[PDB]
Amino acid sequence: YRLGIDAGGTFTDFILADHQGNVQLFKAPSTPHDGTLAIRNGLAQIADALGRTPAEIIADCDLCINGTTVALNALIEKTGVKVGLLCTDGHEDSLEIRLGHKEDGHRYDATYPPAHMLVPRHLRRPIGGRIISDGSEFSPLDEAAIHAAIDYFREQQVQAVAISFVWSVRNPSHEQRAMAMVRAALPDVFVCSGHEVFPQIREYTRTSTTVVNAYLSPVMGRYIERIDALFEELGAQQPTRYFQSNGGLAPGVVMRERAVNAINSGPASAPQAGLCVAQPFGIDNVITVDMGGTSFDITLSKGGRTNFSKDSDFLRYRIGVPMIQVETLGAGGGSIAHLDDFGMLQVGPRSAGANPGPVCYGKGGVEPTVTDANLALGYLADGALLGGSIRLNRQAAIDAIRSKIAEPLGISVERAAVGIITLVNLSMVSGIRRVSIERGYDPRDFALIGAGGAAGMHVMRLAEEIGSKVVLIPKVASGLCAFGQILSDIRYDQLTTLPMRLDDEFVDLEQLNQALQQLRERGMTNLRDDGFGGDNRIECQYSLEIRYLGQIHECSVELSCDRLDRSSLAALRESFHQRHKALFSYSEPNSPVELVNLECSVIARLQRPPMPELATPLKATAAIPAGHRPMLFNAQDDWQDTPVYNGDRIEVGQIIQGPCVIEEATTNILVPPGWRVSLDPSATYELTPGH
Amino acid sequence: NTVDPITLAVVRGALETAQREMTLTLEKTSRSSVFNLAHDYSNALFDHLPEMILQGQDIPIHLGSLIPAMKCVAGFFGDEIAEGDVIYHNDPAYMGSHILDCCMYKPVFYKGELVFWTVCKGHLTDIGGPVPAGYNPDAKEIYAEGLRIPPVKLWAQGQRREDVINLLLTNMRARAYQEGDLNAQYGACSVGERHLIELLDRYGVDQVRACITELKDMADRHMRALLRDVPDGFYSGTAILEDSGHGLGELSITAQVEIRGDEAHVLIESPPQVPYFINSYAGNSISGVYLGLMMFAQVPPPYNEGLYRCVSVDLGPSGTLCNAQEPAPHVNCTTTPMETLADAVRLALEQAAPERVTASWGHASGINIAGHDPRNNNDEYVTMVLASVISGAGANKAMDGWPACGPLCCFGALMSGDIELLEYSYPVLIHRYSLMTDSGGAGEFRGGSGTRLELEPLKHAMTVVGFGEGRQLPTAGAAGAKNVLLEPKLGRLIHRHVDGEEDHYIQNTLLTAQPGERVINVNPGGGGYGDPLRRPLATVLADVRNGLVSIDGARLEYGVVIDGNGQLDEAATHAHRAA
Ligand SMILES: [Zn+2]
Repeated sequence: YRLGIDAGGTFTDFILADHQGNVQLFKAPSTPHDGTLAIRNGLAQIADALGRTPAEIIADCDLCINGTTVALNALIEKTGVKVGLLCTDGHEDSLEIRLGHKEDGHRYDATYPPAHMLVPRHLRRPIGGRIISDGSEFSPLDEAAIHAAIDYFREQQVQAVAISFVWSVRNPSHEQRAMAMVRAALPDVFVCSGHEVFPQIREYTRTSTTVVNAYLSPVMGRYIERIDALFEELGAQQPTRYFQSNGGLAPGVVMRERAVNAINSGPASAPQAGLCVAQPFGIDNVITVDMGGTSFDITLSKGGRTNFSKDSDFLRYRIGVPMIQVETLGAGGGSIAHLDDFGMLQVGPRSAGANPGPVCYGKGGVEPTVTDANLALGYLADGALLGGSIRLNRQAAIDAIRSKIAEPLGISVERAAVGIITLVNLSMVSGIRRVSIERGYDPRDFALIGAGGAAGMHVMRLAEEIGSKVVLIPKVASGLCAFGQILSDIRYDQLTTLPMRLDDEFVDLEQLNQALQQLRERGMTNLRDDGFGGDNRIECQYSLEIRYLGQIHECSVELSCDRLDRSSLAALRESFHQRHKALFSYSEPNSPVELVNLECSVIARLQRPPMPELATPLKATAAIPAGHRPMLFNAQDDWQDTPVYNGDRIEVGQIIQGPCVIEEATTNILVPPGWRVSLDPSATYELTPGH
Repeated sequence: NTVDPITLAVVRGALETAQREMTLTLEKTSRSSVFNLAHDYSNALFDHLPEMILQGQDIPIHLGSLIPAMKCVAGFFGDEIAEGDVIYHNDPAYMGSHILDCCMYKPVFYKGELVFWTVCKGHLTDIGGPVPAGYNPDAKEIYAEGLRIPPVKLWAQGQRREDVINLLLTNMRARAYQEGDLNAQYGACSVGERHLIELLDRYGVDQVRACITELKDMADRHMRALLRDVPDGFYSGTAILEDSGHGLGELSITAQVEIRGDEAHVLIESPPQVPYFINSYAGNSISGVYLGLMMFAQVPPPYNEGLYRCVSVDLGPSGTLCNAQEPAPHVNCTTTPMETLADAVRLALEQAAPERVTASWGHASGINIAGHDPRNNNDEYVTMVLASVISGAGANKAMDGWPACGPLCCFGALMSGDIELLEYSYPVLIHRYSLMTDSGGAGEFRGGSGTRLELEPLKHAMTVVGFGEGRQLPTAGAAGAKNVLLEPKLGRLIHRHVDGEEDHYIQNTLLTAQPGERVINVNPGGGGYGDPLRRPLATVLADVRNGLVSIDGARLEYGVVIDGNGQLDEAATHAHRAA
């Protein structure tokens, strides 16, 4: 009864399941320029499982969940909507200011050419009105400028209008009159507004979000027209659903269309998937590390609110809309063994990929790769990673590691082979830190969950440096990006702002409670028009974001009971204090005065999904130790004959022997010495230091 | 030679991790992001003996100011420090920033040996001058500027030296801000110590310090290898400053660079020191010259002392603008003298390297330090860093120059305050923070345009600038940049609710503003590159229509004349291009 679409840009992941809970996986790579290939070229193959009509059988799916980030591609292709900007006089070009400088450190250069504009000052129309920090209209809305700018927008063939005014988050009448003027000019023109996209503080971020939403939203509009037509013409009973970066399925069939909450969502289900993999094991806080030869994607679920994020900056454009905070750092399996002309072995900056390939692939591969060092260590033998022409060459990797890394560095072939990999694993550790320490505390409490491709070659090593006790490997390699979107329920993030001091002054209980319950009503209306689960229990968890006086950046606070007063007000500050403490130092509290923003996310827990599960006859696991391979793990330095197991015939998990490699027809798992692993009925390998 | 390369990279990368950790501790708590001077800090790791092993140099105002910082701090306390102590100072004795930048020093002990120092700086709100800015134009008996702090312990073997911390708390207009920010400095220095101790535990001093000596050597050889590829000889640069000392004109910084293959020696030759806070001292001038070097070689990499092992500097005799001793008892400007100093040194280094000639930036020209009694019944004070954020990234062979760059004395890592961030935090109306027309460069590639900050007080506000170089702008570009007709900065006050127009040469007295009156200051933009008659025709047309260059501009700067017409008049285009 469920289909999931994960367009990953290399192949296309097609996830199909029914009451069996069987994770049935198809592939159908689509041209970067149109995605209708995935639907119509995948459904023909799902007819091939039972022998049922592909036009008929989509009707049996209660959910078609499509996660796609073509809006990200639109930001990339320099392709979009010619956007008009309605802005406040005197601050008309703040978008181009970008707060001074923020650019040295993430992408870098000598001659950084950042910030290709989305509004070119041809569409930077100021409006003379102005208000201030409390909602007082210092100067009224300049309707003349608006009318003239509308005529001008007609002149320049504008296609979408973004509006962002000063201080409208507490007095939005100016933006509202402007948006009314545009929509009431009766143009066939989609209009965005600051208070209706991201009504919070820091105007630059609000304006950037509004302009990007103006740039992309109607593209998603046309996409939903085409795809709703495809699925409703193919026989779907229910409204189609689309996977967001909030973890839920809003778009297309709701009262709110906004691409900014669809930008680079894709595999942001990764933590939702991690918990759907780990919960039968009783792991509360987990980190998924999904990777391929392309990059590394790291994320937590809970603890510090790594669950969500701050004002993110996508590629050069500042998008504020709440999203799950993940870290994508560098090139993974098919990355180059970079060795600069400065004496530094900085392996890992640039991906060789499959096109020149690793030296293993012979398609033009010169530089050694993580795949090349992996083979040099004896982790791959005949070829067990991807579904195509693999063409496994081996010694070229050993000699290339020698002459390109080992020979010039004054290190042996074996050392360079292990070291390339050491540095990659440490990069993964750093990525883990960006979300684990910077948002919380010691990862020792969490389980890693590897999945996909090259992750199995570095998770264990990475876990060994991270300190994870438990490593989880779904036996169905594509299971993570599948589960986390298929088990996606309805999720509405509703936010607002409320500058109010909690200390140095008596909190206005009625006002704080009013804002909180009004956000609750907003969530209630969101579900009212999306579809409220029938006598289905839903939850609103509150978040208040506060700071000490004079600081800029806040910290999040959880709120459990649905209304708040003094006997729980003081504890509120406690929630803050330790929180600030945990991020910065061991004793902060003197005046935790300022509160800034308020948020409630309503969750409608609607999923009733099937899951696969096993059963067991006996204790044998007799015929798995499939031969031996000369393998070097950095801890031996003698290349012991380390065993190789066939992961596809392993009987229900029996305790595994020490150091080994588990190869499946699909992927490859390392087990460094000291670890003990079994295959739990839930189609997950549990790896734990039982030795 | 017994340095394992894998473990070498591991050590350097672990250090990079700890540096980010500390920098973030300050970045989100220190208030030196949009309220204290923005990103006016750099945290750094120094050795058992006082040598810097890694600086994540994010802002270059702390480029050469830290190298001979540990010299006198660590050398005046020979043996008599212990685990748990911290030394604290800001004074320019033989080191140091402008005294509003103060910093904390913690040495790391390991089973009885001293292994390395952790240094945590940050720009503070006030230091205790008669002027709330700390930037005080009245430099009589130079002690007028503020509180100077020599090496004093503020922690000792794990405890607060409350006796003295309260001496330093007073003589400063902020109290709780100062207190919390020192708390954040201690926090950052503590995590900097914790990670590095974990490093010593995993490796042992015998490995960590071996790899560190190797990294110093790597920096040394890297800089020397670069120097091998520029011609030997004697080169010089000379650039001036005139809007100084009540606007009195003064002679230049003469930066002679003498390059013999692997090494370069730098002489400075500045005019005599002044009764103005723009005097410079040792660490200040050293950062200035190092910035002269870095502006054309490379911005990105990680930094340590090794880089400057082949760069010897000589500022000239004491008592001059570039090298003062006690005879000019104070300095708040690592901005005024240093800009001209850096220009001169870069001009020398580019005279040797025509390959990498770039155009000058705007210096930032533009401070406005403001605040007073708010609607909140307290003291609210800030530097309007916004007033001085953006000029333009000069202009290169292949760049128009970004008008989103910081200090303009400097690489550009500075970050402006956002409007709403400021109107809640401050009792003002930020009336305009817009971008200028015909304020940038003129060349085949023009510079970026700067800011127009127009500010209006809501109840009461004071305005402090004092900063120099706003009319005679030696921002001239790459030998062919024209600058035919351009606007510089004016410190302008419209007062009495009538069209006041008290135009101040940027060295402003302490001004004040009444509700409705407006203070305006603008940021002069960067230079130009080459001849502007060669700037692409469609590009010049777009630039004029973009609303950054006027037609009146275009006709005379670029030889691309527009009319109350559609495109450009085929013949009017070329008629004006005789020269
Ligand atoms: Zn400073």
